[PDB]
Amino acid sequence: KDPKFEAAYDFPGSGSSSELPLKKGDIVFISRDEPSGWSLAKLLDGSKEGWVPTAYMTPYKDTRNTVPV
Repeated sequence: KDPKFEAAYDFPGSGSSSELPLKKGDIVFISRDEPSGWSLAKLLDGSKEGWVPTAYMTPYKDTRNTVPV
């Protein structure tokens, strides 16, 4: 995996084991991005993995602040 993405849309899925259902605002790792328009997502705690619509995933950024750590 390793880059983080945020869900910009709910993805309820269709109840397929191959999917990873997400709510808007969910943050996941993405390991793959396929031309079919699907991305392979993994929950941050490693506990589940599955495909999600690439369309729905946007690069995660923690805060809008330019405050340094």
